[PDB]
Parts: sequence; C-alpha cells; structure tokens
Amino acid sequence: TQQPIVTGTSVISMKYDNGVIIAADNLGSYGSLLRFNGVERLIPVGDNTVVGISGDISDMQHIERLLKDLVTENAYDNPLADAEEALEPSYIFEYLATVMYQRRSKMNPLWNAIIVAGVQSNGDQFLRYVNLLGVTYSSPTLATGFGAHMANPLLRKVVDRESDIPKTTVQVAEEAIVNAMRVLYYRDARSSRNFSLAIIDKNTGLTFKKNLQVENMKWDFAKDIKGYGTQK
Amino acid sequence: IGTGYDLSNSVFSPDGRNFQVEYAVKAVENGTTSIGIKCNDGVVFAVEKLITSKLLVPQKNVKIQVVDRHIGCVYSGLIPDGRHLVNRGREEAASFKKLYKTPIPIPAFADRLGQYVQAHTLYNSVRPFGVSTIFGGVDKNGAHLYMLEPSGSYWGYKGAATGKGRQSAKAELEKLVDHHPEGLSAREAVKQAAKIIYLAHEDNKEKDFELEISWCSLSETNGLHKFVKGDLLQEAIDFAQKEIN
Repeated sequence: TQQPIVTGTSVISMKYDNGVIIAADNLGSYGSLLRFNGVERLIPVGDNTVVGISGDISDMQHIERLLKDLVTENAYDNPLADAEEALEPSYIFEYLATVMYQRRSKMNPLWNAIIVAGVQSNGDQFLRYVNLLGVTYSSPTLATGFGAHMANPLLRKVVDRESDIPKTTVQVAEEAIVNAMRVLYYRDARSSRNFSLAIIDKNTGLTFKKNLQVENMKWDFAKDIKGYGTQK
Repeated sequence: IGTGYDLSNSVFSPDGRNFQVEYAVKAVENGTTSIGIKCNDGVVFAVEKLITSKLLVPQKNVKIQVVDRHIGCVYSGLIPDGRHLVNRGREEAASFKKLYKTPIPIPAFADRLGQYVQAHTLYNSVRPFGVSTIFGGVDKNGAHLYMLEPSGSYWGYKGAATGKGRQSAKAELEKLVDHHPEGLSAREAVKQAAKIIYLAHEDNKEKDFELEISWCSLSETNGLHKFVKGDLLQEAIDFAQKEIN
C-alpha cells in the first residue's frame, strides 16, 4: 500500500462555449520541501485532449506511459486514425477509469487526482474526474486536491450550470483560470508561481501555453500590518 | 526429396537440411510481391496487393502494418500467418518501450523477431512459419532495412525482395545500385518503388494489383512511419505507367 512520496497539487478546469481550459501549477513537492521544479503535469494525448494529473509523481509517470501506449494502440491495425476512429477524450477517460478501479481492487492505489478535458469529434465539451478512490463524476467545472476547496467556487460564479456555457467566451474563461491561479499561488504552499495552461477548442485546436507567471500582484497593503494584534 | 525427414520440423536429413524449413520458403513464392528500398535518409516499402475481382473495396486492404510508429513491416506469403508475426512485433516493441523508455533500435527489433521465428522451427509440436517479412525503418542509428526468411535467418539489405515477382525485383534492385551509387534520396525512391512493382507484375499479369507505397523518412516524415497517400501516390502511379510503356 503506496503512500504519496512526491506530489503535484491542484488542476483547475472549466467549460466554455467552444471548448475547455485545463491548467495547473508546475511543481513536484516533496512534502514541505519544494523539491522539483519544471515538473509538467499536463500531457497532451491524441491532440484533442490534454490529461492533467496531480498526486504522486511516481504514479504520474506510470500513467504517462500507459497514455502513450493508448495513442500507439489506436494507430495499430487501422488504415488511418486521424478521423476514422480518432481518439476522443471520452475513450481515454474510460480507459483510465477502469485501471484506477482495478488497481484499487488489488489495494495498490494509483495515488492521483486526474481531470480529463478535451473536446469530442462530435462537438461535445468533455470534462470529467477520476481519482484514487476510483470515484467518477461529470461536472461542468472541476478541481482537484487543495484547489477543490479553494479555487473551484470562484469558477462557479463564471459558470454555475449548463445554460450559462453559451454566454461565456474564450477571453473571459482564460481570464478566470488565471485569477484562479493567482489565488492558488497566494494561499497554497504546494503551488508555484510557475504554471501551464492549455486551451483545447474544437475549432482552434490545441494551444499549449507553457511557463506563464502569476501577475496582478498585491503585497503593497502589507506595510500597514504591524504586530500580531497588539503592537504599536 | 527422399522419404522421411519431412514430417516434423526437428528431423534432419543426411544432407544436413530439414525439409520442413525448406518448405516454408517455397510457400512465400506463391505469395504476392514485396519489396523494400533502403535510402540514405529513408526507407520505402511497396507491395503488390492483388485484387481478385472488381468487387473489392479499393484502398482498404493493406499488408503494410506498423510497429511502434517508426517501423514499417510488409510481408509476403500467407496473409494471416504474416499478421501473427507482426502482432508479436508489436509485443516486442511495447515491452522495450516500458523498460528503457525509448523506441526500439532496428537491430534490437531484428534480434527478438529472429528468435521467435527460430523457436517455431525448433520443436516437434510447433509448425514452421510460412512468411517472409521485409521490414525496417529509421532510428537513432540511421536507416536500416532487413529481410527475414522463414528459417529464423535475416541479414541487412540495401534493397530487398521476396514473393512471386522476386526475380524481376532483385534484378532491378541491383540495377538501382549501379545507376545510383549514392542510393537515391527518399522522394525519388517513392516514384521508383512504383516502377519496380509495375515490372514485377509482368510475371503477375493475371489480375489487378493496387499499388500501396509507405515510407519512413528522416528528412520527410521526421523519422516516423506514415503511409504515402493522396497526390504523392498519384505521381508515383503516373511515372510507373509511362516507363512501363
């Protein structure tokens, strides 16, 4: 029975009208020590999905290899596979849902919180959760780990329910994920300034933006705090 | 030849041959022409896929199959036996990928295939394989092309042939070396691959064939394997039609 040794914390995601955003800090925290820098959570799979993986970096690597063999699996025995039996986010999710459970049943849990975000080739927004209790649910907005408690309410203003999707656009959604990051940077210890942010659209395709920096920086209110409660 | 020694792929004749192993090459002859062309920056695979009647769905039947994504295989001989070997090739690649975190080198790939075929000429309750596999690709060691015989035997080749049209094929292949000591760069080798299958077909001038060309090219696919499809293929068809007449 594995325990987390090194862990990623927080992937945030949301739905918008023509596709989805998935984003996460880049960090492999070895507990209290911020051990590893430049660790990349977001792995493109096929070209219409990004799967983000938080939790044990040790389990992550293993999941990365399984994901790469799923792409390779689709090529094998197919005359083509870029629109014939092209790899959808949903197929990937189902392949993962089964293995996390199977492993849970053998009592060696893949210790992860996973969000699969993508778009289908049917025009359908896909965004769904799986984790190491093998629990699954579909929801319009998702977040894992610390970020569930913290950042997910904030996105829930932007989209509460599934009839405010057509009234939210790509510039606005992008804006909301970055303000969500700012907040994870401030108020979470295993969150770095470094972050990656991927936009999968069914029209624009994959945009993977790497090494963005938190901005809109508030620290200039800090000189007016003097003492702990009573101190002149 | 004589009586005995035939029946089981483990019995030797006096001559130092084993008739069953010999019988396995004979079986590939009846199969449909395959060629490989090695190049300084690619490999080209071409195959003659016979169409029995005009009922067949065109471009929807292949003997070219992929291993990992950088290795081409194409077989001649018995079709389903050939599938089995390629299945196993995927298994070989996949296992290497897990351990070492990298795509198979071509000499690594040749070794493990060559053993699997050899095992199935080693026992009494097994059967000898009935397929040849011209195969290869491009890797971190450059381009390589191999041709695997039904015995469990292989060697490297600059240009390789097996199947019904293999005498027309080897003859041309040799010609290719004399005219081109530089061995032909990958683009012109597509068009050229076409002309060899068109020639090989003057011993297969019975029924129609479908020309399928694939490649794996360092310069022009980025070391990955992909089929040649669309207008590239057409150009290769038109050149071959011209120069045969």
